Amino acid sequence: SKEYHIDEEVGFALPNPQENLPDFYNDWMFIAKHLPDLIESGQLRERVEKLNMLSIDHLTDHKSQRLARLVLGCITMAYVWGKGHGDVRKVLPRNIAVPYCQLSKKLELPPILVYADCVLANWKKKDPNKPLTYENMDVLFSFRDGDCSKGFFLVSLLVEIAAASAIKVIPTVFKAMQMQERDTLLKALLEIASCLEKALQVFHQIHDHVNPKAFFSVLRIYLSGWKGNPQLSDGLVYEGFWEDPKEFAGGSAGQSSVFQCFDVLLGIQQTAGGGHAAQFLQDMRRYMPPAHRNFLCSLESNPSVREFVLSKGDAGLREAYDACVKALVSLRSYHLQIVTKYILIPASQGTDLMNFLKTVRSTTEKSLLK
Ligand code: HEM
Repeated sequence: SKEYHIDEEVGFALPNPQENLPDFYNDWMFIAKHLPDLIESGQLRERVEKLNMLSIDHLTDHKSQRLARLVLGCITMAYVWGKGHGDVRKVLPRNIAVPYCQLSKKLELPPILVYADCVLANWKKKDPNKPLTYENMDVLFSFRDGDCSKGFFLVSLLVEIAAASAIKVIPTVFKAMQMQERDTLLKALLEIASCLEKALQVFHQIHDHVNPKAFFSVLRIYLSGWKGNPQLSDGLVYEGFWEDPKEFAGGSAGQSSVFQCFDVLLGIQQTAGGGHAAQFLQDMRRYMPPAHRNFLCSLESNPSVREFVLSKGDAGLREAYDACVKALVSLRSYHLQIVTKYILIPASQGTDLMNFLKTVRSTTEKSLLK
């Protein structure tokens, strides 16, 4: 692990993310930092339009570029949707479009706000000597006041941090299988299940910080996109970069690499009963960071953990492997409960979504050995 950008402490999340772009981009930053004020007043769309075109050239390191994708990204979402009641912009101004697209090309993500932007790179610690807890963290950018962006973004991040405890054990799994050290392998699988159980309890926290009405009626809007959206049927026009409107999905609440990570480790094959499900999971990889998709691919290139357990007849190991599979099923199940609370109940003012989630979970539980 090194080419793949996975931190021992925070995993798929960006470690110690940059808070400030070069001053050359002060204009970008000003708008992104005032989205709450500037959206509520309707001054956002105007100011995005009075903006000069700045080169991406002074954004030299990875973090600077990731922060740009984040600021230019929020600005874009706020610009397209405005206050959220019909007045949509179908064309993004060149001066913000071309940099956003050029930066996206370099960083290999679609030009639309993505989970790697608004959750993984979107945090700082208040006090750096205190730990990584909600009471000691904060986000870099929010959209509108009372949008519960802090809660959703941070509680999501803290799950990613929790999951780092299980991801760090992955090399140990493979080393044990290579040097045929069966007890080290057994503790390893056992620690992964456990870390995933802590991961689950962390996910309980979402209720303490995210209000269902606020989420659905406010924040979900700036997270929403333009693939199959009746509001932007033909996509979005990135002025000056493509002449034709292009479609990209707004999927930030479903773009984490953590479930597919342990899909891949345990050799859970997500097509065994899945006409559409596999395509959808594979589309989600395209909205993950390139290193993170490279990682998942690299993982499948390792010798199968599952094949190894099934080829020993060791009851302790099967029991341990199942513990991990059970843990992934508990995450995906709790997750469903969250979608029911934060999407289904509020949408009562969809079911083809639920079955997709349900399909993905069942093949997972079906991948058990006992
Ligand atoms: C309010 C909180 C959440 C909501 C409303 C939510 C909603 C959704 C939705 C609607 C999808 C599938 C379709 C789409 O992309 O729009 C999805 C899938 C997914 N969500 Fe969430 N999610 C939430 C929290 C989380 C958290 C904290 C994580 C992980 C840190 C997560 C991980 C995933 C993953 C990995 C998928 C892909 C399906 C899979 O691999 O099983 N979600 N979620």
